[PDB]
Amino acid sequence: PKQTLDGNTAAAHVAYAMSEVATIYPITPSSPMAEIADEWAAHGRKNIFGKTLQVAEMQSEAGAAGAVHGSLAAGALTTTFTASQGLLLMIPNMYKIAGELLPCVFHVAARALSTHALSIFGDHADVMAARQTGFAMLSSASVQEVMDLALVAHLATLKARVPFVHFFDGFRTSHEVQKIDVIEYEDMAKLVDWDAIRAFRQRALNPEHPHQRGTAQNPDIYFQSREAANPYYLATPGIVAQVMEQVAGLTGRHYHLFDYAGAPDAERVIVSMGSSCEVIEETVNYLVEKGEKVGLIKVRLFRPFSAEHFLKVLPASVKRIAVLDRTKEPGSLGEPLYEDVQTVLAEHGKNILVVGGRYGLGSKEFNPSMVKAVFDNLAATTPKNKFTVGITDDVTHTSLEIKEHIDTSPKGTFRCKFFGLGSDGTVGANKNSIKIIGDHTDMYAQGYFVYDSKKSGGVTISHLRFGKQPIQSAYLIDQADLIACHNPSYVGRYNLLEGIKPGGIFLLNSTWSAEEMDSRLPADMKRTIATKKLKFYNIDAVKIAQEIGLGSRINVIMQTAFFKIANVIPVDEAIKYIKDSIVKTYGKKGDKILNMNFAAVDRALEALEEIKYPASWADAVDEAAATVTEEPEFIQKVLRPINALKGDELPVSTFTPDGVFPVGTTKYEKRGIAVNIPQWQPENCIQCNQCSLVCPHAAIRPYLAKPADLAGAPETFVTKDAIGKEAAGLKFRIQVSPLDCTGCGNCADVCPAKVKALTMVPLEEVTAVEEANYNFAEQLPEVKVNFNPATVKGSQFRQPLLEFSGACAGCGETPYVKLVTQLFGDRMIIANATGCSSIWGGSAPACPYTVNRQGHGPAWASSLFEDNAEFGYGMALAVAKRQDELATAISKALEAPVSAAFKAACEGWLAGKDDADRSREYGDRIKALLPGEISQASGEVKDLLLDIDRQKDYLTKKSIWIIGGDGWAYDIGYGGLDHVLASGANVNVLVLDTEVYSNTGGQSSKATQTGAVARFAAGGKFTKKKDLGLMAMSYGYVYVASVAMGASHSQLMKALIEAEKYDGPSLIIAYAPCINHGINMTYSQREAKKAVEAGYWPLYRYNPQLAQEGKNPFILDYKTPTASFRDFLMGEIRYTSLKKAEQLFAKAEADAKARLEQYKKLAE
Amino acid sequence: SSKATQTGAVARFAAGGKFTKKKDLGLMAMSYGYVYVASVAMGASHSQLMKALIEAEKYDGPSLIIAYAPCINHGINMTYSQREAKKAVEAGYWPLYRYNPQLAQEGKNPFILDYKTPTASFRDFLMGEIRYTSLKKAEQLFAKAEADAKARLEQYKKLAE
Ligand SMILES: Cc1ncc(C[n+]2c([C@@](C)(O)C(=O)O)sc(CCOP(=O)(O)OP(=O)(O)O)c2C)c(N)n1
Ligand code: SF4
Ligand code: SF4
Ligand code: SF4
Ligand code: SF4
Ligand SMILES: [Mg+2]
Repeated sequence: PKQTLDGNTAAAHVAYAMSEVATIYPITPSSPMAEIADEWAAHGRKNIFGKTLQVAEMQSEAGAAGAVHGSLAAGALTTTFTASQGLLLMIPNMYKIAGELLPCVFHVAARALSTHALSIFGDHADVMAARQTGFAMLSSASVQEVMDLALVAHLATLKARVPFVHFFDGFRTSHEVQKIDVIEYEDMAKLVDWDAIRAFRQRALNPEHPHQRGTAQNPDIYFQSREAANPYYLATPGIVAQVMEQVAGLTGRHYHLFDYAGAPDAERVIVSMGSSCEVIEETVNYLVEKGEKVGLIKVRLFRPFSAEHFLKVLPASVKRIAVLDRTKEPGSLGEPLYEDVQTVLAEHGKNILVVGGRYGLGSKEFNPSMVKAVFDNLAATTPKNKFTVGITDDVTHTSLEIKEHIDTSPKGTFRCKFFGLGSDGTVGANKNSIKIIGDHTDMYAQGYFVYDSKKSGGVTISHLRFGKQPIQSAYLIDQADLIACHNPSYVGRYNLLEGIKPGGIFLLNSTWSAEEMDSRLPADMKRTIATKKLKFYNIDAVKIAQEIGLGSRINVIMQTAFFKIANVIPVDEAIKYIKDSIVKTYGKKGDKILNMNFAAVDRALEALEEIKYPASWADAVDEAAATVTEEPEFIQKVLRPINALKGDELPVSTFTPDGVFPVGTTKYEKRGIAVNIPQWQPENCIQCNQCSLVCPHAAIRPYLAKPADLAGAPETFVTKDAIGKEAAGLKFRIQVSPLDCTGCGNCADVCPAKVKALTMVPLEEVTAVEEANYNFAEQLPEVKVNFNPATVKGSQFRQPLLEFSGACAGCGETPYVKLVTQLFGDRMIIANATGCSSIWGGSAPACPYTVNRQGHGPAWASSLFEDNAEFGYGMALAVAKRQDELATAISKALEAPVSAAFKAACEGWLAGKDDADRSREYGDRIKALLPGEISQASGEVKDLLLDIDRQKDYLTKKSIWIIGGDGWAYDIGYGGLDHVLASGANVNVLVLDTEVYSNTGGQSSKATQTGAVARFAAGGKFTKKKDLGLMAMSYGYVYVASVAMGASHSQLMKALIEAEKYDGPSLIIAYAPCINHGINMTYSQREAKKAVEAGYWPLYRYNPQLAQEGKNPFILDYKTPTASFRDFLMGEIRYTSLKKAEQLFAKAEADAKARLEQYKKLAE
Repeated sequence: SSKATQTGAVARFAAGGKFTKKKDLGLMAMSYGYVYVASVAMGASHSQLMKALIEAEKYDGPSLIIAYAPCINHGINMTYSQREAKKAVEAGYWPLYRYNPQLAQEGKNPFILDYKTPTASFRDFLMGEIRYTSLKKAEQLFAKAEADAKARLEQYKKLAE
């Protein structure tokens, strides 16, 4: 049958049918494969064995790989899905699985490896890192090929006994939606070699016919034993070839080990692999028809590399070959595929000039214009070798010049771009539009979706294609017949109408009339509309949704507007298909919700009005650009073009060679995405600063100023007298940053005044006023104040060093990290695990960590997902070594003829170098005496002072903070965290416990509670939550504390300060509410208060220092809960969606009572 | 050296002696409540090993058995390898317990301490193996090891009472 799927679903479809067990672990962009396999098993989909697939989630891909190995050796057909860093961790087991000749298929959504930077996007770096393990390797070039070649892999591995890696390009194919022919399970079972399966069962570990495998071997037999598998690898090419003929007879689609396309007498041929083959064949069709003698060899079976099957499809007329590798091996002579082609042609004496290049790293665009550039390089007198395509390499001059732009799209193919807002329904509607068109017409349909790094308020760009011919355009849309803008704020911000065809359609969602078009639309946009004679349509979708009662949801409205003008299908047919999908989507919502969406369709058709623009729009002239402010060179050359969606134009000379970025760059973004912003009521404010404490974006802060410093304040900068003996004679004001606020509403909810001192007002109404207000508050001079930093009020007067990050509105993680920077950020180094905290904390080119007025601030680094604890441990060793080198130079200065005041500060530092306050005090004293002491010295004594000055950045004692999520701490990095805590080093571990893998969409974890439903746990998690805090207490010398900011501000303050001062390992497990819980983020602080009050989350502190004082180390800070446990679960969707459901809710309540009663015994 | 190495023991990668105490694997595994955990030593008690092995296999769930295995790297006369395991438990150096999750479902205490009162000297057992005499600061590490071995017995007595 025909369905609209992506590569992931296409792969999981075949993997599910052919497997009994699937051990999985989430990693983008492979996790959708494991998610859908869990849902199918949850609803009882049967594989070819008549049973449901058993899905088991491990603690890491290393654990997943071992489970695959054991399951295979014991007699169960087992598969798994992974990519990128996950595939690296499976490499050790891959040698074993291949070495033991076990049938197996790994499905890989090929993704780049973390080098100078992390990239979740697609290339072959991961697959190439395992090409020597002995696995076979099969490449799929399209979503249709994923369906077919996944079947080829599963059938071939049973026959050959050689395990397979079936890989397809991450995102470019794994997330591309296409209408394909789906192969029925019943047809798969008719092709399976059942004799091969039964032989596999007989080789299983079984005590009734036992055997020994995996022995240790001496040099006398190891080499021979390793070569004994030679026949199995020699027979694999023919086995795969015969399987491809089986699939060919069933589907009609013919695959070979290497496939050729292009002129039979071609002289220039490109050898490539993966989705690039689709782009190359489309270009080859275009060039061959124009008379060029070019061709393409698609590599399907990369390993084992069959020389016979490669030469079989190479035309005898080939004189020059360009090999394209989607990877980079630095310092290597050439990339993998290039060296293979060069080798095989040498082994057979072919006089063919071979040239290799690199493309598409990290989902870099690879379009037909680049393909011609590769072909033109083969047509040159001396073809450039070791080249790159798709970048401008102005440093080493490896890039090919893209001279001209060609349009190789098949005639009759419709192309549309949709600019949407984060979670406004645009992407979901386009997926439904593809499903509508694919199911009811003969046209092929394709969809690809570009997402934003910002988690809330980001830009989404949808790329859709429909045509009478199969769609091989695995690249972004170049010339669009229709461009739709579902957010009017994008007008004048992004190049929306880029590349639109003459006479194309421009659909806009805005409240602007035809006359307001002259003043609202920019001149460059008006020129394109007029010169290209576009059909410009406008619709006020927001007005329609308000009047009907759908709020601001415009997804149904904008989809109706598309079909009305696109002329892809009859307008009357589309309306039926839209309303039919509404019944499928809103049928269970009720009669009221159903008819509202029906009215949305009807009202949208009548409201879509074509804008009749004057022809004089073609001559419009840009308006004079204002005098731009002097911004740093990085902001001007890097951050602005990247946020302007022009980062691909930046040449190689723009970037550092090691991925090092400046700090404090998010303050230049000023996204202004808030719908409402807090307005401060000075008369109701008690000056408690709790609003600044809970802000997940540091958008609201308190400001103090002497009355003289309030001179040039705007009239709206109303201040109040400062409360407290510390701030006597000063003015106070709570000021919000309107362009950086997210409109989450946490600060208004936490305000404890009798009358609310914060009220949510629309941004547009007060944006002009509050911007000048914030610009004045930010320019206020520093005020020396003696407020105790150990209190909530006093700590918020210190500058936040984490601001304006990309976390969601109301995130429960950033308030914890923001508070740490306010206490110790002056002297801390952060080792941050991969996860949400690394995405909002370190997504290029914007850095949310900033500096104070002295230029000091946290240094931030992210290594890997699994190594963060050991990463920070290594930092502690190095910092200790750097202080030791400084202490030696200071002790040498004591014997030098230096000033008596210099010797006093040196001795004071040497005695207190391991104390935070004393080392800063005497450290700053030495800094003040350094310039004068150097001037008064000469010769070797001056050199000794210059060495101290070179190391003055290590006088102040540092504070190592190891930050990461619960998935890192409870699963993949738990072994390393256990080791670093047990070592006794002076490190501080902060676990942001969201009880799921939050960044990757919300998958199951050991931090997930009993009965909670998450991805990979569709039926709910049976086993209870692992108690990480209890295991760290078992050492006795590890400080462990469980905190929750929403529950108790004072309890969080005490545990953080006690943990940092403790000269040893400290573990802070913080409850972080998240969007994956299925709750209203406006009341994110309130949800954490209900969690502790209902006995769901405990609050305790284990202080090893109390044991040395003869006291009880365990202190239970909240003993008696006052709220109902069952009522808290019903306030989050992650528990209500389960409603077998009642049995799990009862087990969760029994575990919460036993956990509280166990803490009462440890406290008594 | 390993996390299972005790305080004061000298091994490779621990030339100056191991400072941090032995990691309590059994204590962390008991934290789940549904994992059968048992500590055995054949030289110390034949009957206690028989009971823990049979209970662990019949338990329909995860079972963890930590067995003390004397080794040549300890620096002992292997003729008395079984006796060295008896002297280890008699000196309070290695505990014998059984954590049965099935007892918790019957309303009983899951933790059973199989050896409550040690009768041998802890310091004399350390001097009977080369892996501790090669350290001979040594007295400072031995004092911490004896305080840690008493604190481990006191923690198991609280779980039993
Ligand atoms: C070895 C390994 N395995 C899996 C991953 C994928 N991966 C992540 C990224 C950022 O790399 C990604 O989304 O691509 S983030 C992530 C889970 C994060 O879970 P945590 O609970 O630790 O942090 P939070 O995101 O705050 O919930 C995983 C599994 C990875 N990066 N490395
Ligand atoms: S509404 Fe949210 S983002 Fe805006 S200032 Fe308040 S807490 Fe910060
Ligand atoms: S939470 Fe309310 S009372 Fe407290 S400082 Fe903020 S605005 Fe003022
Ligand atoms: S932890 Fe949750 S709320 Fe915070 S950024 Fe990640 S997904 Fe968003
Ligand atoms: S006694 Fe010998 S075989 Fe036994 S654990 Fe020690 S080294 Fe290994
Ligand atoms: Mg998490």
